[PDB]
Amino acid sequence: TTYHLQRALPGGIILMELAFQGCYFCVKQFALECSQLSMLFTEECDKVRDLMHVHSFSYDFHLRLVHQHVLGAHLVLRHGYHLTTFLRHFLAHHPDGPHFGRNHIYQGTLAHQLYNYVADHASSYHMKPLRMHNEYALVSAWHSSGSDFDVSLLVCHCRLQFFVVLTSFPRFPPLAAEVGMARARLAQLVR
Amino acid sequence: AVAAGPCPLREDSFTRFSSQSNVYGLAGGAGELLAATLKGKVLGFRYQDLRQKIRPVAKELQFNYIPVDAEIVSIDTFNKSPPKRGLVVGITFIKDSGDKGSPFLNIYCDYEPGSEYNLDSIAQSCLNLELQFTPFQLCHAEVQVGDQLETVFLLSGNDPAIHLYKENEGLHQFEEQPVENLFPELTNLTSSVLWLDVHNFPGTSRRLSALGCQSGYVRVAHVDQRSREVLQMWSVLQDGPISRVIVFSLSEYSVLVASMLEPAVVYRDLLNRGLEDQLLLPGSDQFDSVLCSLVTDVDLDGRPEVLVATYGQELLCYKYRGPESGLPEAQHGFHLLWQRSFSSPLLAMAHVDLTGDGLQELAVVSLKGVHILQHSLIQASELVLTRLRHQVEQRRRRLQ
Amino acid sequence: MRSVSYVQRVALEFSGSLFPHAICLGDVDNDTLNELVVGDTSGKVSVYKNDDSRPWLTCSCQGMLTCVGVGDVCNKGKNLLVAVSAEGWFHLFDLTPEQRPVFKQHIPANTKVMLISDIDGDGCRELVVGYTDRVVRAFRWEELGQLVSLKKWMLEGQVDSLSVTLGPLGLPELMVSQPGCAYAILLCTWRDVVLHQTRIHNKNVSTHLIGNIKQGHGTESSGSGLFALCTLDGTLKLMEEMEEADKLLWSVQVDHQLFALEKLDVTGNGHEEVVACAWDGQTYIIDHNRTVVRFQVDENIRAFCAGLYACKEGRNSPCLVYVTFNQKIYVYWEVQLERMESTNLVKLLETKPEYHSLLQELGVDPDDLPVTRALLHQTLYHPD
Repeated sequence: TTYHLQRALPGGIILMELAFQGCYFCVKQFALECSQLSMLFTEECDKVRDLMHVHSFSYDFHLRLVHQHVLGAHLVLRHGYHLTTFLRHFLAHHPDGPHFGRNHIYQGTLAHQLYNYVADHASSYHMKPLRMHNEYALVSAWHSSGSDFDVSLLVCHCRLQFFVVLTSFPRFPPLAAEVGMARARLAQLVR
Repeated sequence: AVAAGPCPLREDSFTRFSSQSNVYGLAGGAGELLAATLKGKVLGFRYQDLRQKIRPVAKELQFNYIPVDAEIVSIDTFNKSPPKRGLVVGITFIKDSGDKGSPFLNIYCDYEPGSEYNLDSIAQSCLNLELQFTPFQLCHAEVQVGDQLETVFLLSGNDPAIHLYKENEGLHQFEEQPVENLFPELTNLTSSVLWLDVHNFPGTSRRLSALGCQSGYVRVAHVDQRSREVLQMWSVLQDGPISRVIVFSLSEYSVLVASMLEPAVVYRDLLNRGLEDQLLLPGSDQFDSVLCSLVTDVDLDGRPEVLVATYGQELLCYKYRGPESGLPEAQHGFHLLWQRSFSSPLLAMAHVDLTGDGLQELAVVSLKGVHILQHSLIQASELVLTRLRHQVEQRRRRLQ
Repeated sequence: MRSVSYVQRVALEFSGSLFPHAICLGDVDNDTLNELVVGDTSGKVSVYKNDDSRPWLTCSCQGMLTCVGVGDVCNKGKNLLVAVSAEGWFHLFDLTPEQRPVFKQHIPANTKVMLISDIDGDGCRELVVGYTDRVVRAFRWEELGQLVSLKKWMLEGQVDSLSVTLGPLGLPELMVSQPGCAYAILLCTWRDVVLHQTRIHNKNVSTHLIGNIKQGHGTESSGSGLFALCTLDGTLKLMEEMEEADKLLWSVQVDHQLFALEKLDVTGNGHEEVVACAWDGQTYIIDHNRTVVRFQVDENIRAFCAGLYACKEGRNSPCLVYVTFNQKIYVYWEVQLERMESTNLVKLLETKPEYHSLLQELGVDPDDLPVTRALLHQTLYHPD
């Protein structure tokens, strides 16, 4: 499903092609210059170049999809998908974090029979029984604000690992506010 | 059909043209060079010395009474006779009167003393003459009148005629005069003379005139000057327009004829054999149409060779095997010496010393511009030294 | 200065689109003769040999190609053809006696430029790849074979050209172009980025750079020290590294959009000349003395290259390669020049002392220019 787009300008046209290459999304920018006009066209081409932001876009897309499937009812992800492994892969691929995305992530760490018993009574602790051998991990989602975001907290026992994601097009103390109360809730409900 | 060696010519510079020229575009001047473009542009080429190098210079020249819509057809220039002094330029162009061409001829010559050679001053001193015919080629010739020499302009016309323009020392301007008075051999034409050559005889008072027309008719005339009579006259009829005719001595005189649909040829021993001894230059028609030609020593051997430039962008050079070499099997004749290629059709050439070293450069005007070609300095330097050391050794041996 | 008009050329057919870095010339079949390698976006790489108008042979990859190269990356002493696609693949081919690759491996994607050279000085060739987001990565081939990573550098300004240049003290150095007519030095420690600035109007001009320009005969692997930079607004600079600070040899300001930089020996005297080409086809050749030679190709240029090529009679000769928009590639293979400046004959004979002695014996004073002119005319055109 190849897609094309255009944008005309006094110096000429600028054409964009978006397509798929194996496991990759590919964007190509052409140019057609139909000296000062050429210099202006080059400057405009550079300006268009700096705003693809194809990296922050994928970051926000993935982080929004994870919060859209935190409920577990979204058809985006079907059965048999270990969300913990996918989250680990994503964190590994983007450890630095883009400077233009809207969403944020954070990870941390904080018996097995107790975990199974809690999973049996997950609705008592306002957790989720979602299961990925079908391993299950708890998760809690809530809307918050600060200066509007959706904060999701996913805990999987492996000693447990918890990921906090903050979901808000591309254009922290808000993250630290939820990070502070993340482990506090676990400590208070681990009784 | 195979070159007997490589070309000893290296290209020095190349000046680009906005628009093209024609076979009459190139002209002398001065060691300067004048090249005229069809759309009025006229350029002057020369070289400027700089301590230990030289730098080409290609400036533009502006001439007075040429309308911006005019189209230049032909150009020529010469120097005044030795008793006089000055440089004369002549340009024939065509105004576009609505839908009909209006031909015109302009003659530039500065009469103010001390400025007869200043090209810039000469550029605005022009006359203006109407034609009543479409001009073809402007050339000049030197004639003997009384005990003095004069130079006159010759112009071939759309009517099958040649018109002579001669200066009048009275009012200092050029006037048309009847042609039959001085050139009885240039009368009774029936086609448009594309090229005309007048070869004088040094030290005497005779000459050979040669001309070729569109129909292919070629006329040569051995003519006296004191009695103004035609000693002898020969003619022949080839096929296709005659793009060039030249008169030269192989060592006896001979004529080179360059047509367009046939190989170039040379008729040998005119004064003794007329037009029967015909030698054809081999393979000189496999490169489209021959547009220009030149006869000079491109070999530094003391004897002439023949250069042929084609529309197929080729620069063949032919050398004459003298019978003194004594190979009657492949008897005395012409064989291909070397051959060079270009990128655009070749239109004109000249053999003139531009750099100022005594070596002569070859200027080639093609469709895209002017190329200057020089002899390979390495070859030309190692060749001078051997001759000089031979000279000094011979002097020592013969002097003791 | 003087302009020239090269004539002899060969036209090759090529249907496809390509990046300005997907073309190279070198020996892929290991026969001491150069061949032409072009990588199309489609996923096919065409190799041209001799002067056929058709590709000598084609090798098909997967994905869209971004970089091509010929080199002894495997350190086996045999040259191989190595192609880097846009999505992070890495294909190898051996063509010394279609053409499926002999080795594949995934690497980081967004590749822009590529280089094969021994940078550290261990006698083994390393591979350097510069990416589209100011990230440079070094790799080495290790037999089990497989590429293994090395130090990785991060920069601010965009990366356009990689080079290896002999440093102040007999050691290779990795140099990268940085916008605004600047560059950076990467230290192969096994600050890691030493920026250098070279005046200047903008700070976003795309810059290109070439290094390791020869300076004599038989001193190719024996040294280096010169490098050159070109800016899109028409500025060329040739400068030498040395120890204290980089001495600038010369600078030239032209009015075209320079987008390529190569080196080529056209005069045949051992020294190499800087060759630059603009988008509209104007080409400049400058030696180490600011003597310029221009050459205009009346077309529009997609990609450019220069180097030794084997076109006729099985000989390697200097060649200029242009890619046109009319699905054609022009190879000019008669670009040799007898000299670079212009001199006539008198100044050339004046250098030699034999000519002075041999004329002093003749009793003619060589200071009378017309007399010597007459003598030379007599010697050249009337030798008897």
